[PDB]
Amino acid sequence: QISVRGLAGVENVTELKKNFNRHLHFTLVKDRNVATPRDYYFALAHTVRDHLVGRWIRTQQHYYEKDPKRIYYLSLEFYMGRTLQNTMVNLALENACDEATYQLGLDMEELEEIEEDAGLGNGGLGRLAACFLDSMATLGLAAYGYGIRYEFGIFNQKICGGWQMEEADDWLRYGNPWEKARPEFTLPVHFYGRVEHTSQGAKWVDTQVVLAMPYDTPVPGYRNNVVNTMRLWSAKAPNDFNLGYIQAVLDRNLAENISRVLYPNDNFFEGKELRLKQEYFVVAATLQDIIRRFKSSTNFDAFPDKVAIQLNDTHPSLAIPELMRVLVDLERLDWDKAWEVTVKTCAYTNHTVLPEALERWPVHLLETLLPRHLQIIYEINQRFLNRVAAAFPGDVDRLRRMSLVEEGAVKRINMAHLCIAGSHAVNGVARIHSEILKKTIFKDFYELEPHKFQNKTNGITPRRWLVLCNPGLAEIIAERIGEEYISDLDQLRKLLSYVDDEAFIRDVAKVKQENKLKFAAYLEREYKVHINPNSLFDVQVKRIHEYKRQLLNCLHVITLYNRIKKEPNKFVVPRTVMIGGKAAPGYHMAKMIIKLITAIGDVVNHDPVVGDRLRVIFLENYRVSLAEKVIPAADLSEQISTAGTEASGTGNMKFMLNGALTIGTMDGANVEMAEEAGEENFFIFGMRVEDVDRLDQRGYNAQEYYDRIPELRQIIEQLSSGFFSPKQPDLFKDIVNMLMHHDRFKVFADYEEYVKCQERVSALYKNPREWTRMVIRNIATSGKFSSDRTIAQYAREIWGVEPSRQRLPA
Amino acid sequence: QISVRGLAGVENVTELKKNFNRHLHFTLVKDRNVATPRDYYFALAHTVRDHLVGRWIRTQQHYYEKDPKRIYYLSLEFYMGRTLQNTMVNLALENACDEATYQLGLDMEELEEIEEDAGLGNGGLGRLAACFLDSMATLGLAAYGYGIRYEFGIFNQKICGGWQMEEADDWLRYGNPWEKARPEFTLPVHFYGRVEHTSQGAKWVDTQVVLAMPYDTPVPGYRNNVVNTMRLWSAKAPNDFNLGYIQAVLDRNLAENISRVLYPNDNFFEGKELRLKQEYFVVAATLQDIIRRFKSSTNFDAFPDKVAIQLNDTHPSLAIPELMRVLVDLERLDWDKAWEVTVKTCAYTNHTVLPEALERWPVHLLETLLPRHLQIIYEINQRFLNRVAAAFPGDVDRLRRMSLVEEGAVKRINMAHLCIAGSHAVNGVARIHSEILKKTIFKDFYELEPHKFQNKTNGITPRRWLVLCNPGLAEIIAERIGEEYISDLDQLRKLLSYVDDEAFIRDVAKVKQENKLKFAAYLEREYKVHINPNSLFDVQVKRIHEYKRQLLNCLHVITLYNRIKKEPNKFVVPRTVMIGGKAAPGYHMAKMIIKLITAIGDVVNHDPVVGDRLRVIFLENYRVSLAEKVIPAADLSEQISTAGTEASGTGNMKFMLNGALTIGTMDGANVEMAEEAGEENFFIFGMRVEDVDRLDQRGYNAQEYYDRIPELRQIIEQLSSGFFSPKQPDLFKDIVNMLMHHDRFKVFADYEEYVKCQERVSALYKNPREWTRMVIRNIATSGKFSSDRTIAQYAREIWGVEPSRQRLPA
Ligand SMILES: N[C@@H]1[C@@H](O)[C@H](O)[C@@H](CO)O[C@H]1c1nc(-c2ccc3ccccc3c2)c[nH]1
Ligand SMILES: N[C@@H]1[C@@H](O)[C@H](O)[C@@H](CO)O[C@H]1c1nc(-c2ccc3ccccc3c2)c[nH]1
Ligand SMILES: N[C@@H]1[C@@H](O)[C@H](O)[C@@H](CO)O[C@H]1c1nc(-c2ccc3ccccc3c2)c[nH]1
Ligand SMILES: N[C@@H]1[C@@H](O)[C@H](O)[C@@H](CO)O[C@H]1c1nc(-c2ccc3ccccc3c2)c[nH]1
Ligand SMILES: *Cc1c(COP(=O)(O)O)cnc(C)c1O
Ligand SMILES: *Cc1c(COP(=O)(O)O)cnc(C)c1O
Repeated sequence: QISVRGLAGVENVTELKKNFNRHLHFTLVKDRNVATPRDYYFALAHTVRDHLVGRWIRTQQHYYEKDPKRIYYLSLEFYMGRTLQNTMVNLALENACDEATYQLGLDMEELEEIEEDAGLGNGGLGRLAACFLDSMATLGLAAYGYGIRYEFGIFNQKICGGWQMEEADDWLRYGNPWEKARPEFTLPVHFYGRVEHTSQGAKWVDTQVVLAMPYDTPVPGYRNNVVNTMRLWSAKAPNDFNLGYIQAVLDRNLAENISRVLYPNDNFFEGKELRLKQEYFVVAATLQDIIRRFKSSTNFDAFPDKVAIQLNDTHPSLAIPELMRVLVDLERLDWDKAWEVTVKTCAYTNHTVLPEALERWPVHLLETLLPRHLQIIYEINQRFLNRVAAAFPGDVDRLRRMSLVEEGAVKRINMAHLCIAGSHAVNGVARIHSEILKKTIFKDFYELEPHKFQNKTNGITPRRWLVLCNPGLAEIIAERIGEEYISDLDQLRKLLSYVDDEAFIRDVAKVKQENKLKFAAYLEREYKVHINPNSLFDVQVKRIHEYKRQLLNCLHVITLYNRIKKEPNKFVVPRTVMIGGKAAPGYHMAKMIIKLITAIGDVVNHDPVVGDRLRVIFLENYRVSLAEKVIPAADLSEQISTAGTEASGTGNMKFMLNGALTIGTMDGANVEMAEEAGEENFFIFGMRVEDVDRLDQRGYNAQEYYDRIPELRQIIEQLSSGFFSPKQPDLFKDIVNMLMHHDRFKVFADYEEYVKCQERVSALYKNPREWTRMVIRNIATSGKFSSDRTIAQYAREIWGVEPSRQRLPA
Repeated sequence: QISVRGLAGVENVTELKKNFNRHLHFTLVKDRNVATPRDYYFALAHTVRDHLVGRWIRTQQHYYEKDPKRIYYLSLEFYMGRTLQNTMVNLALENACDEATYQLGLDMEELEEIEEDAGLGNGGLGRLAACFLDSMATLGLAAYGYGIRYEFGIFNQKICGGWQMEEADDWLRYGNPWEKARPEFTLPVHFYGRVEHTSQGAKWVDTQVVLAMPYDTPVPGYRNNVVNTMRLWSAKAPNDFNLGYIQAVLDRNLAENISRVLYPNDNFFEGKELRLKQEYFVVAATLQDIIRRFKSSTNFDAFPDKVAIQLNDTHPSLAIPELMRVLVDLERLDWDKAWEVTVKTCAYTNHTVLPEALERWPVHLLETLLPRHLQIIYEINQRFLNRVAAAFPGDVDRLRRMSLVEEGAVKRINMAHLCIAGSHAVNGVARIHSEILKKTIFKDFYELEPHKFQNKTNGITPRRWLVLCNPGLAEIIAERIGEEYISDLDQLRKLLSYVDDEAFIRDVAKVKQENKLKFAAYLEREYKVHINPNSLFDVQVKRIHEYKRQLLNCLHVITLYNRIKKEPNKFVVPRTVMIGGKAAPGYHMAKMIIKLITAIGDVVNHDPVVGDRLRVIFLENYRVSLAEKVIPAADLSEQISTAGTEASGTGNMKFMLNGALTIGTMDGANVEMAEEAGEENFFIFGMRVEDVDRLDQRGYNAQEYYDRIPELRQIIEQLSSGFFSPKQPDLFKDIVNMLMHHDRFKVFADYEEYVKCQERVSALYKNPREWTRMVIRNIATSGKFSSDRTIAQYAREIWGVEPSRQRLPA
């Protein structure tokens, strides 16, 4: 049908049809009289998976023979989403599979909808890891992703009476056709025990053992025949575990709980023993695997020439002391040599400055669970602080600030400090964030070791986030500039020569309109909700958080409602305001925000004076598969975090690529997006980081804004008096109290500029030609935000390897 | 190589080789450079499984179209063993697969050894269910086996310091290629709650729900292209289960523990809540499946014409009140009609008379777990006792004895009484056992309803227990009488015409000798133990139990040892005494018996005066796969339970078929074996049932035997004084105390006759020609003990269906 989806040759289609019927019969044990759509999805998934196998085997053989430097990307989260379509795109099979299924009387798009998201992450951090795997494979790097195979991923969100309810995400119920269990490469992981000091070093003894069983998932590159591996560990009890009899067998669950469930907190640290077990589990199994693979090529001097370990935040930080443990206690290297190897091997990416998101583990937990690791951490600390004292003699406060060990009623280990000490490179994830790291929280470390600190601005893969989710847009671009941009996104700059081309303007607007109609129909079918597809689609999708300021969006929505009610016969640009995202189950204020959004909807959506001029929809169960539907449909992207709080953002980039304009603060990567597109093509508002600092120095007083802005005062009086909760008038008093007295994120301070900026958006939307021209200028300059660019920078500036666009033989 | 293993046609072999390589590549994702023997086993298993698929689909289609009466065999245990070889035998693929693997450079026998036993049973009862499935498929019956898919089957036994240690049987670790998950046919099962009485009947409300997810395993018939289904249920929590958040997800284990582990007690009742949950789980899921399938053909009058439910002992007895619950509470039938349907549908097989093995559930457990079922049981009881009172007016003691409810400090439900009341047929499992049921424990029930009581003597499948495990014997028989005996075992009678044939005599003895050499080599390789393969192989393999009298065997072994030490230069027929079997983990005396056996071995096997004239070996981890190796190698089968205690036995039959002679009491099926072979061709000894009763009436005094038999007194003095435990002289005092003062099984009473009978065995073994002639007379008359015979009797006399030997089209 469309060119970017590849060729549908007669031979190919015939072979796909025969293999589909083979899998239906032999693999699924069904005939066509009793097969359901789910059976047809599985038969297609098996058919496509068969095409990965030869390439996967050949890729791994090639790495064994060439012995390149291996890159190990360690993460507690990989937010993969669905695999079927991505696999077809990367192998150029989409049109052939479409034709083959069409000839069998099946709609492939319907089959695709049956697949479960692999939801093994919370949001941006996990999704970044997934985009990175795609880019590493596309760039020909010998890269492995290592994590945990959680039995339950991020919970499914249901909304009942306007409140979030959580349900277990039983994503493996029907099986996962994309993983291959490798029980033969099972490895032991140790916990508890005690340390004995002998004549020949320390020995960690009397430990409890849990087995780590790997499951491997293929990661195909874009049309290069490279297939890399994501290896996820699952916890198994040994067979003599606890071995009256029945109870001992049932108690195997205590060991196997390690891999049961993903902790569901985005950008928030909860110091629970089970989480620490998860972190050590992934690190200990992974490092044995790395060392095994290295020895199958005595001399650990070459280790950093053959291995890079990238730490995705501090969550796998125990890799540093574990590597030291293995090298010193088991391989018998002297400390200094082991440390040199460790530092040259490890690199740390920081993804946040919010203090509540930083990992600080109580010493008593480490003492009980990982006694040898605590000893090694103390030794690292003493040697590190000796260097600090020599560089800054007499600066006793600096010694306190830089210590890996934090004093207090409860002593804690600061894992970020451990990662900086033990890594040759430390990076932030957008320019402003990397600058903040050097000026504020890691200033002391930067002064000691300036060379370590880098920036690597985040990116997104244009395979999933353009070609897969928005084929109409991909195609109209391809008609003008060819297909090379899909793995060289900077070529989108060529689109600036079409900004005055009437046909291109029309086609861009047509694709957006089609995406909007398709999304409006999805809403009616799956959720019984009717929306005006001529309205401006104003979208804020991301995890629910005070710092992301969904509440600021709420204040604007109420402002618009109140203006309509005041002058009902005045024209206003119609909007559909969509907000979606999950709240962490224990985050009370985030749950109250969701309830407020639905409560605003209940009033606005049923007021006959408003009509279809304003609709407020809470998008339930926001996840990767829903992002793929809503982002191509959006007109306006809301990226409105308080300046200095969003390290990067990546949703922002997804919207830019897909033909939405952005309303945003100068925060995270929004700064760089505005620089690439031109500030004139971006709706910038609000305090900059410097303005926030100036307010903090004199003291934020929310009452001042309330006293000076009548429209704001009206909204607060409506919230307080029960206008949005008539049956429970005090329902929102915690929200009001927070905004008035302890708002860390200064919602009122950006209100006036936000409302004014939103009026400029509405003014531009009235002129569809100029709106669309601005869109073209955004899409055209989005190339910097490819994760291919990001990964090439990691490769050259951190890992010391060269990317390659060359194809392996098919 | 050998004819009974089928044809190895060039086309067939070529296709097997290509499909093997296809599975190695696409299914296992290995190439031949990194493949292990386990990978090669899996590639072969997938290759063979492919041949089952078309037949499985076509068989189930055929039952849908013809709509025959369906037979549902409900059991808590199915002791299947390995599947690969059995599948090849039943599809006539063994020689082709042998050739195909040989041409790939692989030894198929080595690959077969990699497969795990499916050990989902304890012993005889579970293995009987497995033989029955094989026979039902071979006889063309529309039969389904229903049970529980335990994650952990019967424990693996290790012997450490002569003591049994248990290890979890993690049989699913590497995957099970023979099951197909059917998550689409998942059904809810209810627990706890309470009963509300409304205008329109009782309602069971406020229940906890557990999901039952079926896994289907194919059951191929012998060369008839029939493939039946074994459906095993696995427990899953619903997704809103318990839905802080993390703990709620982890607590899903409470629901899923239902299918975690097989209770490891053979012929012993333990009244634990988890076991009751297991029993209800299997029954509730199964009955919904049965009713669904019946409705897809209002009128439950035809239910018993389309459905038979066979209860494998009382373990699935809750099927009776569950069927009543569904018909009365959900379908709204009147009680009397529902009861008529239930009785005509259900039949009960009793497998034991030992009082400790009978299920008697405390009322308080049923009250809490299954409140509606308890109400229905009380109503059944009241109506049943009303019939008793009308038939036997004034017989108040009979009312007490026959009640389903037992009075006491703790009220209990007698499940056997429930099964008799609710079934149209009740059978025992050997003639003597069925007679005992009518004269003793069910006498009252027999007097009320004589027509219900039947006998169905047990059997074994000659596919697994001759063709599979002893191909050499199968072949020499086939050379004389053809291949038809494999599904018509009565044809073995034709072998009586070869009892004087010198060539046949030689060939029978040669096969035994080859089996003995092969087993002696297995022992050296896997266990570092050397045995004389010219010695008489004296074998007792079965679960360890006081009633089975491994202790009587021990007394004979010590007797032989003491006789040798007394007259060391006298000739004795050399023996290797092998004893094997698992003890239930909580059964202290059974564990002490194992320790005694190994302790006897430690003395006997290292006494240089004994030499290789006597060896005592404890066979570790006795299971179905080990039975297949040791039984073909045995000369003497020990079947020495106290008369009246072994309901049938089936090991006895396996040994008869494989060319061992039997030393045994007149107990269970031994009686019928002796009748078929002639008493002159059997080594019968000991008390008959009547002699045991006469001893019980005057009182068993073990001291009398001790005082009168010097050889027995010497053994007891050796046990007591520490001769077999020099480091711990009192180690065996519990055994001595039991034998002298509270032996329920009268070991001393059969000692003298047992020793004398063993001397007759040794005398016959000295004359190999006459030994072998007696063997031929046993093999020749073993035909009655085919499970095909047993199943044809169930079919005609209980289920009302006709067996068929006709082939479905291939
Ligand atoms: N049998 C298991 C199932 O237990 C399950 O659905 C899953 C492993 O948990 O994958 C299945 C399985 N998958 C493969 C397989 C074969 C080829 C592959 C190629 C690419 C990616 C995955 C593959 C998995 C073999 N077995
Ligand atoms: N908020 C940033 C985004 O601004 C950023 O775009 C994204 C990818 O760099 O990483 C997100 C991020 N996520 C976390 C995060 C995720 C899970 C956690 C679990 C436990 C403790 C801390 C966690 C922090 C830290 N930073
Ligand atoms: N993928 C699962 C794995 O999760 C696992 O090894 C097992 C189900 O638990 O069987 C695998 C599986 N087996 C089949 C399959 C196909 C044809 C069959 C024919 C006969 C018997 C079993 C069959 C199983 C499909 N999937
Ligand atoms: N001992 C007999 C054998 O003599 C007989 O050959 C076999 C098959 O009929 O059934 C055995 C049998 N096994 C049980 C048994 C098995 C498991 C149990 C689990 C819980 C409670 C009672 C149980 C009884 C009862 N009877
Ligand atoms: C991209 C993405 C995120 C990150 O969005 P931000 O706006 O950067 O927080 C979160 N969740 C999902 C499902 C995503 O696809
Ligand atoms: C046949 C068999 C049994 C039953 O043997 P009995 O001697 O009848 O108790 C027990 N276990 C296994 C593994 C079997 O094959």
